[PDB]
Amino acid sequence: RILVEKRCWDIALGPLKQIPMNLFIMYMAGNTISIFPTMMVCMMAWRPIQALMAISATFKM
Amino acid sequence: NPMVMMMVLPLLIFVLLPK
Amino acid sequence: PELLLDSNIRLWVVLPIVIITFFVGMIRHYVSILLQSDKKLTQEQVSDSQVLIRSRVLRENGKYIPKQSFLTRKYYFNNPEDGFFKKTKRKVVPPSPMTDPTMLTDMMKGNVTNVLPMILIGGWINMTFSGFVTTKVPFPLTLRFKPMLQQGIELLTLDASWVSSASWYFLNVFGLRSIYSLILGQDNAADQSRMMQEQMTGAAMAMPADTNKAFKTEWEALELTDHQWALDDVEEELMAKDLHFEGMFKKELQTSIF
Amino acid sequence: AVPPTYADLGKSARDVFTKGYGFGLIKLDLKTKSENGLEFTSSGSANTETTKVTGSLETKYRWTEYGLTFTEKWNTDNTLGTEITVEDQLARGLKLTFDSSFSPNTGKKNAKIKTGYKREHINLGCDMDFDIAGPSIRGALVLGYEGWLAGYQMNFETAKSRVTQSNFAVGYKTDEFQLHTNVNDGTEFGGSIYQKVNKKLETAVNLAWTAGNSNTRFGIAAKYQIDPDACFSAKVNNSSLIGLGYTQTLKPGIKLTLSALLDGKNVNAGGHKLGLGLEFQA
Amino acid sequence: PPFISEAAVRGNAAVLDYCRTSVSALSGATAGILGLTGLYGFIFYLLASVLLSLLLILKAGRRWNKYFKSRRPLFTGGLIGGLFTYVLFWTFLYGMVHVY
Amino acid sequence: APSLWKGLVGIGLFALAHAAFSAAQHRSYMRLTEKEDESLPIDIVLQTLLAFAVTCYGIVHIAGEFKDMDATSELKNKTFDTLRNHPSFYVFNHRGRVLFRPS
Repeated sequence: RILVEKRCWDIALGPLKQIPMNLFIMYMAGNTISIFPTMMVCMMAWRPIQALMAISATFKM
Repeated sequence: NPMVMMMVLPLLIFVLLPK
Repeated sequence: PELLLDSNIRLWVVLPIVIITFFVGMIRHYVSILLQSDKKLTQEQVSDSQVLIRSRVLRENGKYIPKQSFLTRKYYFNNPEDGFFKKTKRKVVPPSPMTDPTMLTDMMKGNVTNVLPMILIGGWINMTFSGFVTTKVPFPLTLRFKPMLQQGIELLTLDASWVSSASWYFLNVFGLRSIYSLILGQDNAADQSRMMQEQMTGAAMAMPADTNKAFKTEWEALELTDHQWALDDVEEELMAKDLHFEGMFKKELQTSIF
Repeated sequence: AVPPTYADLGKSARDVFTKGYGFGLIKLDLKTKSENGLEFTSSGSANTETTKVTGSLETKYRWTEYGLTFTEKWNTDNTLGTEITVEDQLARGLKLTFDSSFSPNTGKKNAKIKTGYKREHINLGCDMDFDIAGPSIRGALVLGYEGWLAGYQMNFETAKSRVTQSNFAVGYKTDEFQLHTNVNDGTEFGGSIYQKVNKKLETAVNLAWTAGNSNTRFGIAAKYQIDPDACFSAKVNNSSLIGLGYTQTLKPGIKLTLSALLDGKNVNAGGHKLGLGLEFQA
Repeated sequence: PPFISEAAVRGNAAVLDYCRTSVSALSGATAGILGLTGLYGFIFYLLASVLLSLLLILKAGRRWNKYFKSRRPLFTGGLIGGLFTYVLFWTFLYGMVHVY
Repeated sequence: APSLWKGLVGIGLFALAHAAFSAAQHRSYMRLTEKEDESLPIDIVLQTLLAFAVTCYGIVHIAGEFKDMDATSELKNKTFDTLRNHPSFYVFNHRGRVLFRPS
């Protein structure tokens, strides 16, 4: 159970480390209002929300 | 044009077939 | 409601654009079906796949099986003297994924860069009609979207509700996204946005990238699993009632013999 | 077989001069390879002297089903670029390249067609540039037999006049000795030599001469890898320019490069140009 | 409940989504024909979705346990994409009639 | 029964289109007259809602499948006699063949 707990402790750390690269690409988009940066930002927060909609199942798992 | 040039490759490929 | 428009601009812009995007999506779906090519499958890989399926089925359905035969299966798979997975070894390809790099790659790859081809179509459509007003959106909008929304009309007093043909077609793309599947089915590949992205059920489900490593992983997974004979509980049916066999026996009279 | 092309001819010496140091600029590149065919590259260049931020997202689609390659790039000045490459479609060594550039914010379009024929010892290439200013046609043909190689490049423009730009490049390329002399319209005279003593020692010498003002400039560069992960680069110019670079692999994919260009004198006038580089590969 | 067939579940989900998208498409046309404000339009869309869900529950009625294991997908399902396709047909006939 | 539902859906759609045309004519008249910020008649609005509710009733009835969840019920009638024969292995050696050979 120790190595299983170690694997389960690290899979839940991936979303936290997925923030800095999104920060880098957001700083990369700049402040130019255009279709591409707007669409990049629109799905940037959609993924955490869509992963937040089913936290109960993975929490039970 | 970005679109006219993306059709010229299929046009040439389809022209080279009967030839 | 203001800006009285002509009746000739609605019959020459709206309907053409709608039909254009509809048939573009349909053509993309049909061409995607046409371009699909089969992948060669070698007999050894096929056998590896079938052995994997057999072991996975043993893992899933192992309760309704005799204990003696279950242990015989598990020994045949493990077999410390010879071992089927231990001896049988094929060629190995040098890998490259790494823990931190792949953990990051899971997000880096994504589907971020799949919008550009639709932007090209929108740019061509907007290039065709320079100064045009297609429709207005009832939803109130902020003035910071007007540059992206209008993009060709020199008006600073006008509201951002009145949209151009570019955003009209852009919203038309996702409007029929769930409508395309209505006529085709659950598995639809007419998405105009994801043009280059391959969306399919997937030829050759089984992908043994490293046959030996998968063999070892299944070898340890089959060693971990226990045995619990779900047949040993037969007393639940013992004290019960039999009324469903009275059930359609009534409804089995009504049908005659052809 | 497959003789070197004009651009690749001598590219070893320039790459030795080019790769290794980026002082005055900050290098930040991330490359990612997927399982099926997807390639993603995100590179970011940062300048401390001019305080400028530059970058390009490059997406590569390698399709071996028909030999098609789809490339899409995006810069920071709202410039969009697409590229289609087709190789070995119906001929033996024919390569067709289509590059298009369009801007969504403003309106600007540019077109480029590349064509390449590769054979046993004959190399043909034709680039047609389509722009509002004026279409241009540029042709490069390379011929060699065993080690003796010579290439010819010509540039022609229909907009102005009968303008023709001539290029004659003659070289000797072998296993460890690579010499190449480039001549531009009998005006520019460049000579590059590059050699490798061992699997760790690399030396390169560059010479430049002109017939107009008789300007001569020479520079020497040395590249030596101490270990498979540690490498060192040094370059010295004709007048006083010295540059030192050092590269080391820190994590199994992570690599750190440091570059320093020194221009110092003895009359109380000196300057340092430093640069850091870091890349990730997955 | 011990053994479940994926084909029947897939068919049930497909049928559910098909009716959800068709009702949403018609709800868009009705709102575009009438013409309202954003708040009222969104409220009307929600009301139409609730009515569709109630009719869908009424369709099953008894022996629903065999058909659907739970009721969460029946209530909350296809609410965003359905709204995405409903907004299109709302403004499609809105400006076609009024503006034009 | 399905044909009746399809016809009802079509009739409702036609009524909805007619209501749309009536509303368009009303707005075209309104644009003629200055001011007069009035709403469309409630009768045609109610007809529109009636056409909307009728078309949403058959749209659910047209596609009703609702297959059984349990996997045992479809094989509850199937007999082992049919399963015994397989389409892969078929031996063409039977007395019926020589009995039907003359005729």
